[PDB]
Amino acid sequence: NKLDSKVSGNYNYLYRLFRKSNLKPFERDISTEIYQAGNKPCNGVAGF
Amino acid sequence: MESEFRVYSSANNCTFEYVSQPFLFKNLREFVFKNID
Ligand SMILES: *[C@@H]1O[C@H](CO)[C@@H](O)[C@H](O)[C@H]1NC(C)=O
Ligand SMILES: *[C@@H]1O[C@H](CO)[C@@H](O)[C@H](O)[C@H]1NC(C)=O
Repeated sequence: NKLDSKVSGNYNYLYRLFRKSNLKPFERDISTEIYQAGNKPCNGVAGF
Repeated sequence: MESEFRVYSSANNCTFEYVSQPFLFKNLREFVFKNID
């Protein structure tokens, strides 16, 4: 709490809220593609 | 020789670099690749 906290907040740290499938053990994904939950294609931009 | 040439164009967030002794009339060379855990 004395190193990884900022009053402004720390954005240098990120987590993956949504992924299509659960990761296999000891697997690391560094992809920054859009999670296409919807049938309609996000096509690199946010949407419904 | 043209070295790496057209094998790759760019490298992003490269996290690994193992360099060791090279892996490789006819010579049979057999390899088995497994990706487990
Ligand atoms: C690995 O990539 C494949 C590509 O089709 C994907 O379907 C799979 O979900 C990925 N691995 C896991 C288990 O996340
Ligand atoms: C990995 O490389 C991509 C290249 O587009 C970059 O956007 C991303 O911020 C880098 N960092 C990670 C670890 O995702």
